[PDB]
Amino acid sequence: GMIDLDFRKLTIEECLKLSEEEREKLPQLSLETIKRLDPHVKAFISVRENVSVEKKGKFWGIPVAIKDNILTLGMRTTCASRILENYESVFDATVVKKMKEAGFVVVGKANLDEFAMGSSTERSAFFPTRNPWDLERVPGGSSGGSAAAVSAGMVVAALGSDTGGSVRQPASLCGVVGYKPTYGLVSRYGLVAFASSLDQIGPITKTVRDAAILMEIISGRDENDATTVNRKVDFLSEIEEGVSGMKFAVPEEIYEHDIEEGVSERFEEALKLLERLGAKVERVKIPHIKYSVATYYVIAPAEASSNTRNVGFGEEVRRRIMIGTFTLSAAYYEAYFNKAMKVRRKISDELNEVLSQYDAILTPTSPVTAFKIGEIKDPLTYYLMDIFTIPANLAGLPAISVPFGFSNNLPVGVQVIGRRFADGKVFRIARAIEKNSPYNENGMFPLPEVKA
Amino acid sequence: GMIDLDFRKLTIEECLKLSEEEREKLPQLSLETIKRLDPHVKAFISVRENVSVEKKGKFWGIPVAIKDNILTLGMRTTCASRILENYESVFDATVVKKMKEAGFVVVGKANLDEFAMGSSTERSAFFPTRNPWDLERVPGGSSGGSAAAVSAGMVVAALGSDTGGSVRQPASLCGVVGYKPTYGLVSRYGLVAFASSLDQIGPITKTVRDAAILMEIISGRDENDATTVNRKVDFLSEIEEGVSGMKFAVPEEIYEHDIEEGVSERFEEALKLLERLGAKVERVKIPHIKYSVATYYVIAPAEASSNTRNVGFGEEVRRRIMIGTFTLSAAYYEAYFNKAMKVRRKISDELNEVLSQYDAILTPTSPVTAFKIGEIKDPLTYYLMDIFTIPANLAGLPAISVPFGFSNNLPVGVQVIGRRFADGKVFRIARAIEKNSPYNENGMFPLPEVKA
Repeated sequence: GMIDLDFRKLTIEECLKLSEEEREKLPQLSLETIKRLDPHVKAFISVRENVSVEKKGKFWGIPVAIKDNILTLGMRTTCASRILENYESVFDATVVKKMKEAGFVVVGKANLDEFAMGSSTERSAFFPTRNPWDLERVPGGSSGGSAAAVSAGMVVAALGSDTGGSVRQPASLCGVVGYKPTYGLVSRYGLVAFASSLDQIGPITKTVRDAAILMEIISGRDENDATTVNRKVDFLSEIEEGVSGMKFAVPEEIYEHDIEEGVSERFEEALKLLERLGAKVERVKIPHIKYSVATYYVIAPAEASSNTRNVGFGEEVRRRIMIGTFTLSAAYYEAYFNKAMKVRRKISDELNEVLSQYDAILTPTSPVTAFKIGEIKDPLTYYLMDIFTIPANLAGLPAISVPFGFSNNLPVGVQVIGRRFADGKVFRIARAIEKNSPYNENGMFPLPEVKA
Repeated sequence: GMIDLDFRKLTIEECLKLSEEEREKLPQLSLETIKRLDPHVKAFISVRENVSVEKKGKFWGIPVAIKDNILTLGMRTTCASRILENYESVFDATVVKKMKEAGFVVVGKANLDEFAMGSSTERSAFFPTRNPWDLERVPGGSSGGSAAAVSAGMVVAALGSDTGGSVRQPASLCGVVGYKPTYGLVSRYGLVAFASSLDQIGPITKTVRDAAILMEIISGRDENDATTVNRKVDFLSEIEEGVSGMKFAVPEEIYEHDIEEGVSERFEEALKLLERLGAKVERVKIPHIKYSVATYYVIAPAEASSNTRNVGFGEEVRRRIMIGTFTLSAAYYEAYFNKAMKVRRKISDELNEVLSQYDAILTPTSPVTAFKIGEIKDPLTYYLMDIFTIPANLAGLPAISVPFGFSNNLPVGVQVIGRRFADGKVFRIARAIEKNSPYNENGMFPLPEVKA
């Protein structure tokens, strides 16, 4: 329909059907929605100056948020760090150039864990972002600002970054779609990143098709990023064709961890839905998958490190211990990086073996729904939040999180993982889940209505 | 003989034969020797006020150094930290009470790595200690000040502390005897320590018998340290009885690392000497011994943690990474402490299996001779300096380092490791090596003569 009946609910595809008059109001209406909702959600670090809308590109006028570790003209890029509070790149990341050339309007920069080092957005130097479904709770992370902004309807879509789950996991916790493409499909030129072998930029959206559309836009060879491939992948063409006759694998490992009961229940229902649509679902055993998290935590940080009062006894001891731990960790990386890379190859091989016989691997995106801000102080617990998302980064595989109902009144995500360059199939499977979900209305997952 | 012919060369047993007049001069002569030599060696953090010599106790007048992580009346205990530069315990550690009751005179506090966290003494907050055999070089650590003071002859003997080699290794590098007793024989009450399951205080001496004598003094049950055992061990009685008919084990693992050639050569000669004295020497395979170092570095630190310019981007990034590494290490300890303890039990079991069939295990104390101050910056290299000493702490076993000639004009140490509470046998084996060494004169290893 041609009229914008509720800006918060708008998808990219609905925007395309708006009359020109209604469409040219979108960037301003986004700014107004941010002004109303962001004092509660705290998704944004900065917003743009409201300016004339260009009617250039197919996707002209459509407002989007960009995670603030992605460099942008016009607005500062803080990486949610105090030291970069006033930093201006005067330069657009390749993915931002692409978005803007397609017509999208970057209305703001979204909050993140400082330097993208976290899983809940609480480590932002500025403030925590709050989950639109429950403002006491985390939106996940590190792309929490981006997921919260989409969920709350402040923007139509967003970009985040994903090293070990940081697009998929916040999308899961906020009840929106989060996509991480095959390694090599999206330029990291303009991403302020500490792990070259693991990161992709990915879209966060209100629908599965909207994520495929952004993938069509941001993907492609970039001479400024030598990791980008020349292979063209079609994300959208087959998206409606369903999953009848497909075969899906579920890792036994999922069942060997005590996850949130409602998350388990939602996941089993998704599996049953897939069987009703004419697919088969089988448990598989992936021998080295249990080493994924430990392997990730050698490689990702190894990469990062290679890119008057009668007081003070406590501080000095803590300092010495902290400096000591740092030097010891350096030793560990030296002793164990090569072995971690061998284990990474092995995990990757085993996943490719599974994906030679099955169309995709299915897991819950997260073992839990959104936890409270200030709730998780246990280090081991915190670092296990990416348990199910990490393997796709290790193996360079396409993976999507798609909402599938609720647990404890909070959104649950289901993850589809495909073989390298099978992004189109991943999107096709995800779309079948969304279209047929008993928790969606007309193939669309509910979006929360934050009180102004 | 009754005359002190050269203070630097004096042993505890020689002191006992001095005339009263010559003996009462020792504490003052120690202070004078420190004044002359310590500007070059830098072994001491503090020295005592020269006072009247009491003639009480069998060992009256005999000057000794105490590592500055051991609490002492009269003098400050800095732990080689700036924050404790002016700290006074007003309290003697149990081992210091024992020493003083026996008559020994504590003339000074010896330098160490700050809070005993190191293997070369270079991490002293105050200054590095320098090897008396070559002042460009490290004395080892963390008890480097104590070993250097004995070697240089500033004192007759000293006490250090040993968590993963920190008595044995500096003794090895300085060409003196270093002893680490069976776990449970020596009180840690008054040791400023971060690892309860691994640490013993031990003596550093000019002769093997002098170390047995100090063990007789400092050992014993202490109600202030519940880890101290009631079992009495005789260190001295059998010390002269030799090794004829004994059987010794050499771990195959020694040969699977590229160690300093001269260290290997000295070690093989010690093995041959033992066979000439009527013992047999056999290589053994200890399956899990290769996991010792990794296991140690989970447990010891786990324990420690449980006890205007347009500038600044670099510092903030380093800070974030350092804080990040610290939290991740905490997660690691949480995930892996119990497993490390299982591997520790296994290593300990295997060592006990070896020590049921062999009288002792023999290794080089160190894979290298003393390196240059400022030379070792590689973390992995640095943390491998205790490769051969760590296992005795893991298994709670008695172990001694005894000098056996030189490599690259620097002292080499040979290590004897015994079964729990077989300290007397360890001393007996070590004494046979010293007595018969082709590098000793009259059963005594040369001591370096630092130029005033």
